[PDB]
Amino acid sequence: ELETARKQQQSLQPVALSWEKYQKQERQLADWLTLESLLPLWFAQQASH
Repeated sequence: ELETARKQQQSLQPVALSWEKYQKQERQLADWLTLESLLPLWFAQQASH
């Protein structure tokens, strides 16, 4: 029983790491999508100046 518990823990370890990696990529993509949406205003202000 203990060995099966440890085996299950070991098997589930990579899932958490990959989930964290996916969250990292998702939030990075969200930030860069926000930049894509905000791009016109920055250049508009610079052009105005």
